[PDB]
Amino acid sequence: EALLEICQRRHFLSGSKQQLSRDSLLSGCHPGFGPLGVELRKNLAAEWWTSVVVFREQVFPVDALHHKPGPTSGKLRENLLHGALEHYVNCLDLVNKRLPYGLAQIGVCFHPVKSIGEKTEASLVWFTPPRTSNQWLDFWLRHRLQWWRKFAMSPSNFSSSDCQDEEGRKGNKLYYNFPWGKELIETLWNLGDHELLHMYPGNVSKLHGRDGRKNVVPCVLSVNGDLDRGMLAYLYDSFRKVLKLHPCLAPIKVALDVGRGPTLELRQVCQGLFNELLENGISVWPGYLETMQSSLEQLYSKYDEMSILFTVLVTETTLENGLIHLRSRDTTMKEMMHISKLKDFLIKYISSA
Amino acid sequence: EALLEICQRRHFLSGSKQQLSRDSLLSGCHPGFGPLGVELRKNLAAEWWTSVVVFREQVFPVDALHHKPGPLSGKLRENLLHGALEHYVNCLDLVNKRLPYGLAQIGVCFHPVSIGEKTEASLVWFTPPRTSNQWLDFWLRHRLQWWRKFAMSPSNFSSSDCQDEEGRKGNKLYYNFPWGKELIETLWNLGDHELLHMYPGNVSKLHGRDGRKNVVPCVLSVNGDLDRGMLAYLYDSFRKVLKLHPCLAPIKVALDVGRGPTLELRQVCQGLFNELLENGISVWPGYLETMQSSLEQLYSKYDEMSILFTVLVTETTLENGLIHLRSRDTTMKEMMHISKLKDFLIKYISSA
Amino acid sequence: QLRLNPLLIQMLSRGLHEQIFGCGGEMPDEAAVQRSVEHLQKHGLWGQPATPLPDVELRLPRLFGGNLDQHFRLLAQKQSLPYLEAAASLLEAQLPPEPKSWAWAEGWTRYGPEGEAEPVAIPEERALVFDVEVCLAEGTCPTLAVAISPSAWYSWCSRRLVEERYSWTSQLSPADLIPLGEQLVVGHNVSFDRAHIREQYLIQDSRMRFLDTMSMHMAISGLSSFQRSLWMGAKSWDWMDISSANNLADVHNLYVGGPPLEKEPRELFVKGSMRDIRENFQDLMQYCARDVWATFEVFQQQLPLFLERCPHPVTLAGMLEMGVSYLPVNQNWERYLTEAQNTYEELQREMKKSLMDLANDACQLLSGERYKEDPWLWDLEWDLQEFKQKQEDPGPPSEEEELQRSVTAHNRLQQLRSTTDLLPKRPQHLPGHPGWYRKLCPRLDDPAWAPGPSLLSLQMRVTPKLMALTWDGFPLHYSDSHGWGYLVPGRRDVTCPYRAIESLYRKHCLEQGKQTYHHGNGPYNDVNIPGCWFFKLPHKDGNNYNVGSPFAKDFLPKMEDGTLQAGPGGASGPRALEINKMISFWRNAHKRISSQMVVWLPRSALPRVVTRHPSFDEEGHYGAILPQVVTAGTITRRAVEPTWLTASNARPDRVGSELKAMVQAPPGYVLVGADVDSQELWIAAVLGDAHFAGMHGCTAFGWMTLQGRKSRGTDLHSKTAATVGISREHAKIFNYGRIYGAGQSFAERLLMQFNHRLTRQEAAEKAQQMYAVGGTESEMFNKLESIAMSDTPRTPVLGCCISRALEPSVVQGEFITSRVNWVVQSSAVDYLHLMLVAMKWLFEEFAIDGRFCISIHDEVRYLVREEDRYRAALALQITNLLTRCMFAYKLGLNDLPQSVAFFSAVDIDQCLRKEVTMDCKTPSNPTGMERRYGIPQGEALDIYQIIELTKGSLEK
DNA sequence: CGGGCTCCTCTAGACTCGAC
DNA sequence: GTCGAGTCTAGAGGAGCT
Ligand SMILES: Nc1ccn([C@H]2C[C@H](O)[C@@H](COP(=O)(O)OP(=O)(O)OP(=O)(O)O)O2)c(=O)n1
Ligand SMILES: [Ca+2]
Repeated sequence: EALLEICQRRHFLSGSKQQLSRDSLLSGCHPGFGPLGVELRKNLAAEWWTSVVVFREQVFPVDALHHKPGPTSGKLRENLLHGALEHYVNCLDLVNKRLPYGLAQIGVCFHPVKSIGEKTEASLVWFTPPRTSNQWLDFWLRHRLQWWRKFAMSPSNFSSSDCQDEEGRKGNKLYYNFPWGKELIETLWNLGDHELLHMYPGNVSKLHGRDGRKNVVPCVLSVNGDLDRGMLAYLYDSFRKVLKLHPCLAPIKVALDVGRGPTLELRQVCQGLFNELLENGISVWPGYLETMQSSLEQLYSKYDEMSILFTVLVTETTLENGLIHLRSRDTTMKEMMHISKLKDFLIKYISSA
Repeated sequence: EALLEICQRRHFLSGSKQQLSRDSLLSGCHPGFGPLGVELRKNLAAEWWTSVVVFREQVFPVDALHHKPGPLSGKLRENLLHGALEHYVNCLDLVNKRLPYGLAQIGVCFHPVSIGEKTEASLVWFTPPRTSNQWLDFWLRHRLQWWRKFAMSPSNFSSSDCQDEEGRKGNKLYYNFPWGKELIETLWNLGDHELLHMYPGNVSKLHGRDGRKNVVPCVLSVNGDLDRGMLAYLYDSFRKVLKLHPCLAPIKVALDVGRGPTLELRQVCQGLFNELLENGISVWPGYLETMQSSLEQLYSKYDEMSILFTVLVTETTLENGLIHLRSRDTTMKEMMHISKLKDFLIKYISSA
Repeated sequence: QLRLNPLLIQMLSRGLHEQIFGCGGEMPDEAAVQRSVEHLQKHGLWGQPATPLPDVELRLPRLFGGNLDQHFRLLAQKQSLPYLEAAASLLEAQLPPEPKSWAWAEGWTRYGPEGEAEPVAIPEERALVFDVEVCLAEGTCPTLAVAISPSAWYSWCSRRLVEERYSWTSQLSPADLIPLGEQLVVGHNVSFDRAHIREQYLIQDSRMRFLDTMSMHMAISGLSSFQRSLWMGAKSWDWMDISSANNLADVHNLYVGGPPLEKEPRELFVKGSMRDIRENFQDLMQYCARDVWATFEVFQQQLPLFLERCPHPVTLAGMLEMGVSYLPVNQNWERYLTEAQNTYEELQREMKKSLMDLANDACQLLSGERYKEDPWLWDLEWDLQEFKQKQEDPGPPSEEEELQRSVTAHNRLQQLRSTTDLLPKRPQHLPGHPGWYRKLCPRLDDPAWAPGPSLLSLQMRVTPKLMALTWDGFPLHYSDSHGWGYLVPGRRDVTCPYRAIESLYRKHCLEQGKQTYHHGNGPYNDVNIPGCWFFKLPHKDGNNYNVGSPFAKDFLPKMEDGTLQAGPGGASGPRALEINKMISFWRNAHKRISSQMVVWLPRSALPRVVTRHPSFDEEGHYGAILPQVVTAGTITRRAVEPTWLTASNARPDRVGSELKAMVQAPPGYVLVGADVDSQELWIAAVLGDAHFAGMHGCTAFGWMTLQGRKSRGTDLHSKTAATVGISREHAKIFNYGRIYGAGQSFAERLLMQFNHRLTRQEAAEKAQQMYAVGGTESEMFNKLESIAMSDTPRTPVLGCCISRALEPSVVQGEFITSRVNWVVQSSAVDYLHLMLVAMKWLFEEFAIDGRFCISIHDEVRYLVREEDRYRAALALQITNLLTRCMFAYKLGLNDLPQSVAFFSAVDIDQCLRKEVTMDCKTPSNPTGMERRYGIPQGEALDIYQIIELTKGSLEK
């Protein structure tokens, strides 16, 4: 595949081609991610957190440990659901026993493969009154599917499938239509209160949450996303060789450059602009520090393969009129913008995306 | 004692009252953190990231796994250093083999005690041997400055020099907890030994461009515990008020409602809540409560939760728009227009 | 009980015919019977037997009056007396001059002699002339109002105008409306003014009725829409002097003709703000008073003429009831709005992604002038406008070095900030991008700016070029005189690249499997694109129309067929068409639907029945929407409402089309209603029968219409559908076009559009056969044209005259089709008026707790009490029976067939959905009504089930 | 001669007002 | 003095219902 070569070369992935196969990437046995894959996954996690936790008065963070202590010897966690349930009674003090509410987490879960695979998964455990369980499951199915389709170049590749458990429990399964086939990226389950009662034996008055004026033992719903396979889906979705990652998912937003001279004033201007953009939450690629001078075609190809939204070129002319050369990944059309207005335009472009 | 009781009650430290212990908090063998503790640690990690990785053009993030496979029968990682060295050769391509450069990570490290995991922030600095000690002193100064920046009493964050068993120089940072100084960071000038060990033969790959000539680079390790740092700052902050720094406090403003009619006033509260969140201000939706406690009780509760400001929406807010604004630090009540609130909060957070 | 027509048609049972038409019916003319038998056997219809429907025995209420017509006249008089009295008192009233200074206080203020303003709680009058002014900036709350009584002048001011407050609640309640309380309220377009009275929203109906001068103008001297266009363009031709547009200016100039009525040029209510209205208070109040006075003048000049041309009391007694429409809603309305808007945004964003990707990838053709060989993006503006103006390791930096470098770089950056002065004050918009691309990108000054060509849509004229659409292997092309077409290459008589088009067509014909060589809408050589022929696209309305977009719903069959293809291939074009078809309706109707005025009844205003029902949620909100229906908005006097008479039925693919399903009755109440079965078809059949021989089914058309049933599928609509092969809902359009003057070519086009299998020849042959048929329906046509060509065309049932703009004296044979359709449509309106009068009489007499809800032409919904649903259903069957009998009686038939005597089914549901057995599953409502909102399926009952449930008694 | 309505978006022309 | 952007309007064509 050309995409895997690009991802290795542009430091989205790590290791050799032998170590990076489809199965190793889908299992968690790959050696890791490059400095750009780390930032793309950070962007995915930030967007998931913003969508799910930030704009909800009822969703709270939770801290589930990596190891399952005790029964003879402990193990490594396989899902974040089990650790979230242990916080249910304690987090009823935050919402004052009001229902519904949620607990959300992003962490690494270890799955047997005998090799060991690590997956970064984002999970929400939603405690809802039993009468509203199906409507909340449908709501979260729609919300999650539209979140996945929001950053997609082709939203029709993301799909959904109504499934069912062994115990006859209604659920759902999201997918991404990878070139070889469909792979499970998210799974919503309408578990019920079986796990809450099994984990909290004894009196059930400790587990009572207020469905309006009626106390009730909540039905548990679980959403479990896949951030590693999610960013692999988005890398395949984005892919003249250019990775058209979403402006909110592209690891690096802008790339600065220079002219031939005068180096002393141009580099001071570039350092000032570089600090200006970093103070405003815009990741910059310091291309003005490169010791090799290459044709703009080669530099543009390099920046396109890395998903650089804009290329800023500071020349000696900038010292006179303050104008910089701005290039666009999507259109490849060069425009002139005053260096004073650059930060506002970039923030506008990233936010309005 | 009282601080840990407050933290457990206010959801800084999740778990049972007996389940929390000093040595359990200083070892990683504790049930975990509440949502407030989770957000405080997230704030601390973001501050470390911004002050190490973001502004420095030489520093790149690294992706080290939790387990270490292969014969030494896998093993959980004990430090973030070795995963960084495994990326050394392939990460020379980012800087075109130019020295110095660094690889920084925040992740979990599992220490036997019981398995006690600590989330650590590390930075490995590959520098030519000529300037190793100078960069060590530079990083020592910057790390001490960063730790002291948020401290209400920065005299407690001390530093000391140390000698390794192999004669390698290094420094250590300590926070003066009420019972003694606990090590929160450590800097070491371990040179090349490991890079060579891990990469025996063909040192041409390990060679880095020290200007014109090629040399193998000495490594510097800066490793600091974010969990014990959180403990240090919780003790630093702590009438029962936790005066956390505005950049570290998990929840900034506590939004509230005070009168009837309920449905007209909760629309105002929801609009303000949505406006504040869109601008990156953490709000506590206290207006959702049906049973209303005394205003002084709300003030005490929010002081214990390290919330910077309390905003109260009343009947008058419908007429002229004035909200009640209370400051945690100065316990001063004032009235200001609802349209001016967001800008005020943003400027207040930026100023600190 | 069994009785038969002389032509062997099962007529009304004995126990009903004796109670309705009475005994003593004369024996029919045997010569007429023989003539009708000969006519029936001429077309091979005589001798076909029909099953005897089970006869109905029912004890009807006493039909006092002497006969049916006297009964209806007495009912209408007793209903319309207390409001005709008030209108008469208004006509004979002398009014003191309009006050010079209007009060500024809050509430109602009464101006006594010498304009002495006095605070009064409510106008203590039984007759008012009303007008409400609403500031659109804040919302839908009333701003101020002026009322005219027989004695005094009144003015109203709101809190949101006299009082300043940072925030006012957006959810309207009856506590911020106009308190007006056998009252009559007169106004011009009074439906708008009715919606702002606080007592019009309670479930318990107060006895208030509203008279509309707009409706009376449309009744007296209305004007057709084409005639509206002609009248506006001008502003035989004598009609242009007896008819006017519906503005209060034109209506006042027509009926009164005084000094021209002047409107405010500033428009401080439509395009203004609350401060602009607090500033110009006296001016706005005086304009309001001027309009109230013009309405009073027009009412004085209109009430006589209306009763002159619409003299039957039933017309007014029904127009009064058709203006108290009432839709109850609940919290599901807001959920519907939010879900529909979100789904619309999702699908629109998906389509925008798909198109903006195609736009960005096309700008790369600018490099090297490659667009000149693009068979789609060759004629666009590819212009660029110019920008306008007026070493080894040093080591770790020390702290002072760090600070100095930081500040010096900051100062180097900030010193260039002063060079903004060389930039023009007008910021240039994407000067580095081609011309066709700048237009697609919103300017940065817009408050809704989005990155990329965010303004792209499927209706734009560049989208069929960015998608590289082709029709049968020919690139799509647009001409400013013929709409969309396509460029058939190989003609030898920025330039059009014809060699590129030839290469594209060669690739298509060598890959797809194909081979002066094409036949289509025709080579319109006036376009003259060099090197190729411009063939137009076939439009569904004919070869004379122009296609406005190749993404219209008539191209999806052609898209899936394989003639219309997208350049990218796969499911791009089909998905574009599918999304457009899904979001077509909501795109047009979201501004209407989302801006409906909903007033939320507080728990205090709700009756005990609602609050004590076990289904009454203590957390939910129950409100009501008063439709702003113009009780006579067409030349045919039909009701008009832009939203609720246009509301779409729930389709599986249409977004937001569950609109009527959101009108959910409050707990303790049910929605009883029914639809008239083949209303205008039966009306035309009975007119033809009364004109031919005076017996039901004497004509072939009447016999065909009468014999059959909808359930069996042997009714005329279903029979025609099976004959042609189209669905029944399209057989409706086919037969109604046949009745209403459509030529055979229309039938050919309709068959080709609907039945895709039928080619041109088959459709033409079937149309010729069905229109050739001294025909089956000739007598109906003859009677309708006789009524239309008479000196003063009138409705045969109630006698309401045609509009003075459409009399043959003022029109020399033009607009004849509209006049001939007026007969049947106004007969349907008379049917509706009779139904309303009869239902109101039955409800009043037998103490049924229920009120009129809405009437969408053939349909009639009643918000009946839950316990009275079966009595209301029986009442609805009885009123249908009496309305049909009255229609027959006014035509001199004196008998009614049993088949058409009762409703096929009286729906008893808790929604306004078309059929009871509908879950209303749309893209915006994928789960359904029952899964999401919990609306159980209702029940549709026949006459026999209603009789069994009610024991045949309306009294309980 | 299908009819009667309703409203929407897109495009092109005409006019006006501020800036070079 | 002249020229380009904001605004305003009118016409064309598509799409709901009965
Ligand atoms: N395309 C149409 C649709 C309707 N109508 C008129 C004639 C009908 O009498 C009236 C009501 O339309 P319906 O759909 O109710 O037609 P029917 O009454 O025949 O249908 P049904 O018998 O199912 O009530 O509107 C028309 O002229 N042309
Ligand atoms: Ca009908």
